[PDB]
Amino acid sequence: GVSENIMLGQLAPAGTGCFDLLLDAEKCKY
Amino acid sequence: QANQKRITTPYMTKYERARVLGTRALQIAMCAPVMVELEGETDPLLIAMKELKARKIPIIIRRYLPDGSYEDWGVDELIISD
Amino acid sequence: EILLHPRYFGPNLLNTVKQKLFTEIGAGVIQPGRGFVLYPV
Amino acid sequence: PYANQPTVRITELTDENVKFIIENTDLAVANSIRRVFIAEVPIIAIDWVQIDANSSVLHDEFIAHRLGLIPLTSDDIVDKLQYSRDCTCEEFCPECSVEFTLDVRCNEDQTRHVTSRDLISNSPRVIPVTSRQDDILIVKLRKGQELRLRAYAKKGFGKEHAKWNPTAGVAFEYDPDNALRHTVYPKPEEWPKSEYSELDEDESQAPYDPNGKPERFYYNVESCGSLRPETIVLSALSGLKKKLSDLQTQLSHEIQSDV
Amino acid sequence: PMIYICGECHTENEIKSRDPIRCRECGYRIMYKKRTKRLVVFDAR
Amino acid sequence: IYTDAGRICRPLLIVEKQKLLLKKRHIDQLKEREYNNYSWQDLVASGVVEYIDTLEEETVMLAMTPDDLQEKEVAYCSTYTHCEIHPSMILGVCASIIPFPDHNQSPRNTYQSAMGKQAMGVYITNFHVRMDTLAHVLYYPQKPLVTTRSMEYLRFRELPAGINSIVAIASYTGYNQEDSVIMNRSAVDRGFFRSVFYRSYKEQESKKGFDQEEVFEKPTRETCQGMRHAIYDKLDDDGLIAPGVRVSGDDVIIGKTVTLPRYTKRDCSTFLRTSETGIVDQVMVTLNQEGYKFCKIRVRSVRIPQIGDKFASRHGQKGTCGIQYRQEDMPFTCEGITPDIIINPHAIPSRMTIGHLIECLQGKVSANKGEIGDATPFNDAVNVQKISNLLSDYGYHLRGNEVLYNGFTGRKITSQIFIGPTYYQRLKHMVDDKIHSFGEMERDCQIAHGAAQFLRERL
Amino acid sequence: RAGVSQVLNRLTFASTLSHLRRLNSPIGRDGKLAKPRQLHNTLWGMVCP
Amino acid sequence: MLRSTYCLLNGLTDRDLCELNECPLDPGGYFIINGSEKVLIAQEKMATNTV
Amino acid sequence: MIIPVRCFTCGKIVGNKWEAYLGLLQAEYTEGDALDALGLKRYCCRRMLLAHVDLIEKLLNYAPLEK
Amino acid sequence: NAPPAFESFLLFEGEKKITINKDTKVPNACLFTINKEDHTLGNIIKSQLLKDPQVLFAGYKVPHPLEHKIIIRVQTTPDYSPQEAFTNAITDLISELSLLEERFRVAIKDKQEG
Amino acid sequence: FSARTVITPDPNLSIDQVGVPRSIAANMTFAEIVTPFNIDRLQELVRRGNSQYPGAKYIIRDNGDRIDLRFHPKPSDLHLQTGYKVERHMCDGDIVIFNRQPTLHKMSMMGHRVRILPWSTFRLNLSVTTPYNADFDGDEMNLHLPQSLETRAEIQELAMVPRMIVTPQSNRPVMGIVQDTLTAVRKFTKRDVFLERGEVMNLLMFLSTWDGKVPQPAILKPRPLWTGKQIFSLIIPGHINCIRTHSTHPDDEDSGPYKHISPGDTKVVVENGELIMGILCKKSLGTSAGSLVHISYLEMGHDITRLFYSNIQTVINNWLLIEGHTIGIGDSIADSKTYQDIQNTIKKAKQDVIEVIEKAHNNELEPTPGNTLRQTFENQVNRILNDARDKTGSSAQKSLSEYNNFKSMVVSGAKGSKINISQVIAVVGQQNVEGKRIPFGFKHRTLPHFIKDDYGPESRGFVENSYLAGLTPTEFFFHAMGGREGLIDTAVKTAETGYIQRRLI
Ligand SMILES: [Zn+2]
Ligand SMILES: [Zn+2]
Repeated sequence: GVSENIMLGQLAPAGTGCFDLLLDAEKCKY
Repeated sequence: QANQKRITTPYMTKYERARVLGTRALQIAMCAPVMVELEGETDPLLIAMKELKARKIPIIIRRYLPDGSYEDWGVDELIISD
Repeated sequence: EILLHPRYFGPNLLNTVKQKLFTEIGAGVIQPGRGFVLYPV
Repeated sequence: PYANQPTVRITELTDENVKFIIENTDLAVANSIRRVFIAEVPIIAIDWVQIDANSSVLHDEFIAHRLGLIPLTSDDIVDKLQYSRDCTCEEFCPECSVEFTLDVRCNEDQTRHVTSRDLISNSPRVIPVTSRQDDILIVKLRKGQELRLRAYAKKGFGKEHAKWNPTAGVAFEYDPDNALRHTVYPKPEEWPKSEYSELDEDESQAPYDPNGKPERFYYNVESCGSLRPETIVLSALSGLKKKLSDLQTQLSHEIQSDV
Repeated sequence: PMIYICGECHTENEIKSRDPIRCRECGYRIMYKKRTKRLVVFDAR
Repeated sequence: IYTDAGRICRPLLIVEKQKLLLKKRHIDQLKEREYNNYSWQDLVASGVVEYIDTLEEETVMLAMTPDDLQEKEVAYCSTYTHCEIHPSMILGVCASIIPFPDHNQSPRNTYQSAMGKQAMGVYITNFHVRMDTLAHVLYYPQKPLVTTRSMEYLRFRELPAGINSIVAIASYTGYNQEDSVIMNRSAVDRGFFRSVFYRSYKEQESKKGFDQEEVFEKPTRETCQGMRHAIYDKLDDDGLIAPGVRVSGDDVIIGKTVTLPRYTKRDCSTFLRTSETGIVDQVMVTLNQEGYKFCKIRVRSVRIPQIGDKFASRHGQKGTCGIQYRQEDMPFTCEGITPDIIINPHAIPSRMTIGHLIECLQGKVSANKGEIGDATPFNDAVNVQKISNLLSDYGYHLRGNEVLYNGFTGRKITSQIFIGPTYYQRLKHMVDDKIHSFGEMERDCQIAHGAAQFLRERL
Repeated sequence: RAGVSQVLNRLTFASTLSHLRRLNSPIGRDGKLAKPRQLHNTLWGMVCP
Repeated sequence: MLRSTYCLLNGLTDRDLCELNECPLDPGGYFIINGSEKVLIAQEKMATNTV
Repeated sequence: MIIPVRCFTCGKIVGNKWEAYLGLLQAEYTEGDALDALGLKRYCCRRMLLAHVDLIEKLLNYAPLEK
Repeated sequence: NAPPAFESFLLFEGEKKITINKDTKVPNACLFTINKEDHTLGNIIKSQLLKDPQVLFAGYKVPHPLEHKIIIRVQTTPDYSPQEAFTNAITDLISELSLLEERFRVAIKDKQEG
Repeated sequence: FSARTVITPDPNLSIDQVGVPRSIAANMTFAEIVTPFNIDRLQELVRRGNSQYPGAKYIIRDNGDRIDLRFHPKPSDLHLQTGYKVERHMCDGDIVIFNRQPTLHKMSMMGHRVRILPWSTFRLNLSVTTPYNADFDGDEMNLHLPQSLETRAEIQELAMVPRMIVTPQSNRPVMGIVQDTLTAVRKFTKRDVFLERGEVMNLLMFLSTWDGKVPQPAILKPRPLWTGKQIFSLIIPGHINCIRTHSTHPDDEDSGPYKHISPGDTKVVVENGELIMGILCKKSLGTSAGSLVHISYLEMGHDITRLFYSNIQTVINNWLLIEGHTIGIGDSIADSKTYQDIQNTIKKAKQDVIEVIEKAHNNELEPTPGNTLRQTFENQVNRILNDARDKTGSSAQKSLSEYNNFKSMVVSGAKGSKINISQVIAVVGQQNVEGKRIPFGFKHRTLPHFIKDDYGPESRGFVENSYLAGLTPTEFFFHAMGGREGLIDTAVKTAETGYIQRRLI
């Protein structure tokens, strides 16, 4: 829920918040 | 999920482009190693866009499906259009 | 759960997450709003 | 590839205005000349005021605003004064300023008109234009009301503030019979003929001249009095020539380093 | 001390701290703070 | 029969047998009204005028003018009982200052009636003794060159609110697009629409208990706890500034301690309400109803018109300034007249404020003839053709158009610009009152943007 | 009943004159039954249109 | 109410008003309460007694 | 309050013409002839006098604060 | 916020009056940036340059009317410099104005003494 | 960090710029992380401090302590090292969200780039007025400064004005060309517009994308003259292909001879990025679907279409400095014979209404099925008077010369419509309340000036005069009655602005 995360000050699952980013430790070698 | 049976679209969304550039810019600002020869560039957000177009950004996007499954897409694996 | 500063995100990244853990490897989730990456170990 | 060779006829000359004609010049030069008449001919005007007493119905900066607009005779010494920005003194000195003084009190039972005649200055060259006709009303004082102040006049030009504009109108015209068709009249027969028109009574325009260019420019330069109207022009020509020769010096120094 | 001017008979009178405000010679109660002696410069613009 | 209070009524001329009872002798007697004793009361007493209320009007036949009483080829009404005095008396105060209001779309007359209330002027003549909290007075108000006869009774001549300005209706450099306006900077340097703003501060001594009181005095760091980086050395020993002191934000104008129940006093001194540099104009001291010492300080600041400032014309054409050009850069006529204001023509056609165009024309005739023009509505003696014919006699194009030359290059402009003197108003709203430095509908839009990190950064 | 006895507006002289001649409508019981905002025919010569 | 028949400004002339520092053009028709000028806006109502 | 020193449009001094203008009207000139006699030909200067309101005369009725 | 009026025509510390940039788009072209000048000097220098047949392009603009500078763009034929064209046009204007000045002085005397 | 002030126009800003007061820019700060890439720049801003606007308000250390640079701290704490955050003042090129209430769609909040300007208002380019529903009669707008690289990058990539050019609401561009530039565009693109060498070179100074090559003029001899279409083709980007009709394009012309080679130049053709023919107007540069602005976005994208908007404005506003535009009393006046035709139309129309009344009064009028006799009568009278309004209005539009400045703004579509011309010149027409003719507010009559049972046009609010002729007193009051209804309706619908949006969301 969008409002529910907003009431807690968390990232809304809308738009730019609908996914997660992980560091690729393998691409960091170069 | 594995590299096969990826059902999400191979294009990077605009929302992923926005957050990848935003996140990589802050990393470059925090002295993260830069994956391209910067030709005197200094703005970390223009370096991130330079790294994006080179497909050099060391980030993976975890896309969540509405069943709770997820796909991990390397940023270089997605078709980047801007 | 180790936090690693972006300055370490070079080739020695995985070695550093060990060397730091041995002073104080999962998927490193990037925290939104911060450079630090969180590794469970 | 070279300079125009213009000519002047002066058709009217008074202490108030010159009418003159320039022929065989560009419109660009003709327009930049009238621009200098308005904005870049220096005159002297009051710029600094200190009020020691004011009991009038006008607030201090209402009076100070009116003082700045009073035209001061500038002809001889404005070329002699430095700009205060160039002068070596702290604050003001005779090199850069003309001191003025005013002291009036109304003690009679009848309204006293304070005027530019009551402004008095440290040097006789530089006085209100009307003090050499009625004087400019500064303020009216009731019995017991009082005004005394010290002021300095300074060199400047209308590009800084309109109080340093010497002109009181600059009439400018070209091609009075619209042979160039730089304007197009929806009904040419409804338009009054110029002062400078050469047409007969019935023809409303010159026939279109495809080869014509602007080449005869009519001026009426009216002075506000700080300068004689013909020295406004000569100061403008000298000033515009100085502006161009200042460029050529700084332009040369760059080319002296580009190579 | 402080000099104030009566708003009615226009006379000056001297007044002091904590002193109530009454005009001598006419009793009127409104006073005005004269005018300062410190210099201020105006641009005549 | 109603003798009740609160009935609205109006005076009307009595008509009998298709003739007014008002005869030439009544006008003759009323002409000598300064020394003959005759007055309006004698017009009522003679039975020549009558008051009629809103439901006695259910029973009258009103002639709109004595023209209606004349014999006519087909007779509409032969039984008129009353006649209008002048039809323009249907307007009120703020609508009576509109010239040619019968030539305007009615919503724009309504907007002027609200905008007139916001036009600076001289609000009252004794403004020097008034310590009003906020007041605005114009340096150089003018009466309108083009005026309505009702404006006499409004005393608009005596306390005018605006200036007659030379207005070009031109698309110049584009800074007047939409409703913006270009103003001549050189006119502004000469005091065009210059005004001063007066702000008055009250402060009061108090006695709150057996051993706590507020008194005017000059605070000092060696005794007062509440002291700040504010500046106290402008105060005199009475704890007040004197008039003629130059003041700025966080200057203390009234020093007032309260004795506290290193330190021994709290500070409750009053500051200049905004950072706007002003000058103290008057300081009056008195006693209040309770006999405690009471102060009012008035501060003045001069407000030169800026690009943000709002102006209007009496025809509902409000607009901010957009830029100011010096006289050298303004467009100019052959005679060297630059306009004071350039408004955009795009303000005109959909608003249909044609009264604004007629005012500029009548004002040009008026400034040349040297005679203030009668713009009373419903006047069959003033028509646009007649104004044009009069303008032609002064050697101007009969429709008010003029050949302008570009100030930047001196070339003629291909179109001939409409120029005339128009009565403009400076409105209370100024950008220096407003420059300052995210609700439900803003979050809703940031969700539709998907700017989820923004939407949480802004909250 | 509220909003009577307003501070006199001193912005400009015409403002003062119009404030001294202003009328207010009943917003309550009768107003919600009426059509009070329309310019009624009977305002002619009584109230400014 | 200022300039009502019970006001001290009633019947005064332009000279007298200026002596009192009053504006001759000020219309009156308002009150002064605690130093604030107050206007009674007229209140429209339905007429009584008529059916 | 008081007659402007310059004309706003063109800068022509009009601040010395107001008393002469009132004198000419006392001499039963029309406003037009009085403006012509004063040498105010451009309509931008004519309106500087024709529309002036000399409110300073009303401000001078009030006695000063300080005698 | 309000700029001082001298900010329109006085160069602040370290400003150059002129700066010349070669236009990379096209051969034999330059941009001249003139600080603290307006249409008064822009329009005459352009118009004089348009009299030089070895000048292919001349134009000027004030980039923004609230800031006080000009850009003049000049393109010349090969083997003629746009800097040379700029200098030559200024020498022509100084010639024209010194001629016009002398002829106005003469016409004053002939009007005053007759 | 946010700010609010009045907005004013600035036609020399790009559509993606906002002009920001220097005092506001000094009050707003952005925390920039110190790095070896920027430490020299950030140290200068610290040395300038809060004293000179290109400076900084705080240094925030790794400890989280902030060295406040307002109150002049000791030079030994002006040291910077990597990982400190300097709260520099807002500078040229910062990204801000810019907003106007009420927020009604996502184009009410767009990304703009800061340009610091003298004076105290916010400056926006005039194309961006239309999304915001803004103008410059007093409007204020809010500036929101994003505070982090992440949310800075969000706005850059998702919300900037050029990305907003086309709305998913209706698959159309939200920004057109507007006002002076649109009236100038139409005039500039007539066949008649020939430009001399000096004029062309001036206009090319403003074209920011121009490649530096002057096109060969459409006429070489006897005199080199370029056409307006020939310079506008240099503005059109890429190789766009488009066909449109100008607003005055006649209906028959596509079917008779001269389907191509349009006589009035009323058929727009763009090929290979070159305007071949046709007068441009709102139909080609406005917000409607398939406009040349729309196709530019589809073919070339946002970044190039941003430049297209900017180049149209800057060069054509500088051409209007030569041609000019105005409106005056002359445009509102018809010829004597036009007035005689308008008057003779009204004279008959009134007599026709009298004949309807004479049948109704004599009971010679038979009702239409499904309508009452009163509805039958009122329908017939409204037909007569609305026909007269339209017959007089077309007669006025026929009178207008090609020079007429009302027609120039209507035919461009920039402002006004044919009914505004008609009401100014010919007839204001029938005044209505609640969709009906003016009610009998007095007993059996509309005003005391009329006799009872007067159903004629004058009695019931037909304004037979134009705004130039001015209204009679009864017409003035009945026109105030009709105008009050429109004021009430505006007050009602401005109470509902976000109501359904708020409930749906
Ligand atoms: Zn006393
Ligand atoms: Zn003038």
